Amino acid sequence: KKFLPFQQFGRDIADTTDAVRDPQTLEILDITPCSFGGVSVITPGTNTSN
Amino acid sequence: VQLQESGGGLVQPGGSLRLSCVASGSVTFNSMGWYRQAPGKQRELVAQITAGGDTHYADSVKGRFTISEHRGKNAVYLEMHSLKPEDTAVYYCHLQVPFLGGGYDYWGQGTQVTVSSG
Amino acid sequence: GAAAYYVGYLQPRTFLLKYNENGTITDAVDCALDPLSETKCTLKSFTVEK
Ligand SMILES: *[C@@H]1O[C@H](CO)[C@@H](O)[C@H](O)[C@H]1NC(C)=O
Ligand SMILES: *[C@@H]1O[C@H](CO)[C@@H](O)[C@H](O)[C@H]1NC(C)=O
Repeated sequence: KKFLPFQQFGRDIADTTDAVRDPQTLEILDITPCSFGGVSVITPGTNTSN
Repeated sequence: VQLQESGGGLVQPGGSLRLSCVASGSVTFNSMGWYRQAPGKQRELVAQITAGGDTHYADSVKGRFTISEHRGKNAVYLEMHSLKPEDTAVYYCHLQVPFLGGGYDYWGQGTQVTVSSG
Repeated sequence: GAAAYYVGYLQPRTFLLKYNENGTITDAVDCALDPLSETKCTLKSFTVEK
């Protein structure tokens, strides 16, 4: 992402800080949520096997 | 805020170093300049490169300090050679934003470089 | 006196700015200028349908 000299943050949907500029070294780094999901258990009948 | 400058350190006389003006974004300008200032002395213009490419050099720094500009990283560079104890100072770089016909440079931050055998 | 200047006074207002893909302002709409502009502001789009 190209940042103007006077810009600090970024927000695509206007409530999430998508990007940020490091105060020490003036470079621009983007930020992504780590990970998450659901766990599903595929199984046949417990009567059949385990 | 805009521009900040970092790099370099203390080196014994007879060495070399590289000073960098870390990029703070793509800005319009026409003259990237370098001074060094030491306590008890005024801010002396030591180096200056132009948008055209004119490398101004002061008489006490010719042949030892050189300027380059990297458009790929937008950053200015100063390669320093054959250091002397008179070079002990804090170094700052101005830009050439064209305010009101020209002015309001941005050397607000610089790097301390001390040249001594100890 | 060919060199000249023009003076205007700012007032509180509710603009609607259209940031382009590079973060540079390219257009704006005055919400309280004419009713069509109010519809543009409340629809959050630059072109309303019939
Ligand atoms: C359940 O188990 C019985 C015997 O243990 C087997 O005959 C039957 O087919 C099984 N049914 C299912 C749905 O697993
Ligand atoms: C936006 O920036 C890209 C490079 O990052 C450039 O190729 C493109 O032409 C720019 N768009 C406009 C409208 O200036």
